[PDB]
Amino acid sequence: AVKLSYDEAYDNPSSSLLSVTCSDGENGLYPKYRTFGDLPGFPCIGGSSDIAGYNSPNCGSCYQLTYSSAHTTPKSIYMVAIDRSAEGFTASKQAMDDLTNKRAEELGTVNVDVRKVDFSRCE
Ligand SMILES: [Cl-]
Ligand code: NA
Ligand SMILES: [Zn+2]
Ligand SMILES: [Zn+2]
Ligand SMILES: [Zn+2]
Repeated sequence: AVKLSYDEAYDNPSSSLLSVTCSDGENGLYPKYRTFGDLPGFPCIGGSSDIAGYNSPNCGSCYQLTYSSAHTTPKSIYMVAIDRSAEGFTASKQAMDDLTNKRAEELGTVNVDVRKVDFSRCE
């Protein structure tokens, strides 16, 4: 497993793709997507340590993140990675609340299973 955290920066649909690591360049997401809210499956977007820096080939990849709660059955979300995180993943608060049944703030950071999946799964 890997760590999943959240950051409410990813909940603002109006933020520019120029504000994250996966800005422009061959692998960047601007100008195809101008703002966060243009991303497929917004607000299920965020950062990953698989984004090594500018122009990473992992920019725009779709990750299935699965949380197995102590108190309920498994749930997955599908996150588009657009930004570097220094370790593991950092999603929107809405995405982490979706994953954990509204416990993002309470938990802060959870362990998840991760698989890179087809981009269609984030659509
Ligand atoms: Cl990973
Ligand atoms: Na709060
Ligand atoms: Zn990875
Ligand atoms: Zn570590
Ligand atoms: Zn495909």
